[PDB]
Amino acid sequence: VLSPADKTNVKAAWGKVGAHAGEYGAEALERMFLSFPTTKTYFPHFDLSHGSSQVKGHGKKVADALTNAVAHVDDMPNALSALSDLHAHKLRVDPVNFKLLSHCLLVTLAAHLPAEFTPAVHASLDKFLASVSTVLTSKYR
Amino acid sequence: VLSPADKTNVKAAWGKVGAHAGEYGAEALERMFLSFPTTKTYFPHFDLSHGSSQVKGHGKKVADALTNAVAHVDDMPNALSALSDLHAHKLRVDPVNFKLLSHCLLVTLAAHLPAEFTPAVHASLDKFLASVSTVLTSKYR
Amino acid sequence: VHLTPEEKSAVTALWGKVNVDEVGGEALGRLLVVYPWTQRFFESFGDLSTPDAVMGNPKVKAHGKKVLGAFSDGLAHLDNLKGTFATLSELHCDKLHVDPENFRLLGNVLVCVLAHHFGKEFTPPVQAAYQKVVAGVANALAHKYH
Amino acid sequence: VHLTPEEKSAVTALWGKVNVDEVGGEALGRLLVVYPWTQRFFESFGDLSTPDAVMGNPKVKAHGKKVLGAFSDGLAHLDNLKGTFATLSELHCDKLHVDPENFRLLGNVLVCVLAHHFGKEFTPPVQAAYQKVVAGVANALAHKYH
Ligand code: HEM
Ligand code: HEM
Ligand code: HEM
Ligand code: HEM
Repeated sequence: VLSPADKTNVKAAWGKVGAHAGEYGAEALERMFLSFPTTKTYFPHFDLSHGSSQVKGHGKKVADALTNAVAHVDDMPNALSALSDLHAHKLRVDPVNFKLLSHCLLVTLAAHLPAEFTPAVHASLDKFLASVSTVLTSKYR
Repeated sequence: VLSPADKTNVKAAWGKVGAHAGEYGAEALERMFLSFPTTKTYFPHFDLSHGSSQVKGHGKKVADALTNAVAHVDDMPNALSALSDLHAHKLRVDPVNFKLLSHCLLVTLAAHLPAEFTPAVHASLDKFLASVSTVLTSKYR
Repeated sequence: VHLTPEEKSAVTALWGKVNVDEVGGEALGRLLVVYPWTQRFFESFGDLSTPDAVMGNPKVKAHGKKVLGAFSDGLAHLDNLKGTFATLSELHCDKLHVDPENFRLLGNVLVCVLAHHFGKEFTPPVQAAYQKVVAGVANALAHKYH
Repeated sequence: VHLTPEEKSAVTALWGKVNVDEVGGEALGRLLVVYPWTQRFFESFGDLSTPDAVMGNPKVKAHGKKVLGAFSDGLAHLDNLKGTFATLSELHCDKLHVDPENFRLLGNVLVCVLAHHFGKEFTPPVQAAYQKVVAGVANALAHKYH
């Protein structure tokens, strides 16, 4: 669980993402769509081609929610409350899907932060994504 | 997550298990060992044959911990604290293993409570086991 | 998916006793109730708001029977689950895009349904045997993803 | 495990550039750090108390290289991952009893290691391609469980 060093590690890595959080959000989406084709089934309404603005715009929304979790690490349940009701009841996202996106999100950070994606950071970040996943699937859970 | 009807459903099903909680614990162990051979790898020291007392005795310990979770549903993290440190650090139980045992535990209740293992109960009970699982793998988590 | 003669008996013998008309919908309904994301696959089936609504849903009852046939037909082609399931895999993979994990879920709920129904007959060994089969089918069915 | 010509290039080309001596231990060490239950598999390797201890551990470094060879050798037998991995499967399944889920974990950490190392070259498509392979190997390796 998010020990104080974890807390520290995430804030630290989140920090060096800064103004590109949104862009990284998009990239992570793109990665998911291609490596995990089945996930495309939740976005019938979108153009999933490279440069889709639908995707870019949805990448800032993803980045916006992780930023709020990061800022309220110690109380994510409450903060992501809203988002849980949406992914759980509205959409019925299959929980496996949460791990595929956490996975593409790690692949993008590793791709953008050679300095900072050290083993301890990775581990911490992995642990953060599992917690957000766990919250987004709390209706079910 | 454990809504009030869930809370109700579990207490209800736990209630009709009564004096056989321990015996059901054993049976559930036996089931796991046979259907999921790989799990046997955490009990080198045990005789996993049918009538093993090692297994019977370990079935009462399993049943004893679920009884305490049931009784402190609303605050399992704290109550299973101890047990978490043991399955996470001491033993390094692979988390997949948690689902296999929740699975055999459901198969045993269904086998012993035809009346009560209705679809809503099952669902509730499934949800309870996931929560205990989630707690026992909190070190990792 | 070897399965010893002793496990081969456990298996057909009890299946001998199975309600083909009932259990199929018992299994699928339980699926939808227990892991409701799965309900995204049968929105067309009608009312699924609650367990009561789910379990009487005749579309659930109907579809359940075809699913068991598919297990029966698998239970009879064990050394060739790929061929025997080619058709369905393509269906579940290329059209429907179902995550393979749900095939494990259905087989496990299927085992819970058989324990429920057989009781004291569904001994550990019989289960061990059924787990094998069920493991088989989910793999046969996910075959088209690799 | 078809893989189009276009995906076949993505793949060997970058692997062309891979540090065979380094990355193997980068991957295995990361495995042990990120999902520490896995540390129950190499208690014999020595000091694993922390990430620093894990990552310099020469036993980790050594074993990592054999594991990559195994991927390389797979990357060269794609249309026959079962045969090519027969030996190892039996090793990971019948002796060691490793849950198949950890083969997915290693392949994913392996992809994170390649992204880390290649950056901007590890485009979405290259990843999509690598994911395929990795999916292949884990299935080849779990082959002995069904
Ligand atoms: C780390 C986990 C994730 C977070 C933080 C997250 C965040 C969000 C946010 C902030 C929204 C609302 C954006 C808006 O209001 O349009 C949303 C919607 C949505 N999410 Fe997620 N999401 C996550 C994972 C996933 C997964 C795993 C899936 C499915 C594979 C998914 C599918 C969707 C869909 C289908 C919608 C509605 C999209 C639309 O209609 O435009 N999300 N998500
Ligand atoms: C629902 C989840 C579970 C609960 C409530 C639970 C409960 C317990 C309890 C109460 C103990 C201590 C008994 C004593 O003090 O001897 C224990 C020990 C142990 N558990 Fe679990 N357990 C669970 C799941 C598992 C799983 C999934 C595994 C591995 C597959 C596992 C393997 C072990 C082992 C190896 C020990 C030490 C046994 C010994 O040395 O005698 N348990 N468990
Ligand atoms: C190992 C398990 C499974 C077996 C043996 C199986 C078998 C079948 C069969 C026999 C059909 C009938 C196709 C037709 O309508 O002729 C079918 C269709 C269908 N399957 Fe499954 N299935 C399995 C798992 C799943 C799961 C887990 C889901 C979703 C969570 C699912 C989603 C669907 C849907 C939505 C249809 C019906 C619409 C249509 O295809 O006409 N299946 N399946
Ligand atoms: C797809 C992934 C994997 C590949 C390609 C792979 C490959 C290998 C190779 C090449 C060896 C050397 C056997 C020898 O020592 O000659 C080996 C051994 C070993 N594997 Fe893996 N492995 C994989 C995943 C795993 C995982 C995930 C674990 C545990 C979590 C594991 C546990 C072991 C252990 C403990 C040994 C070494 C002791 C011995 O066998 O001498 N392997 N593996």
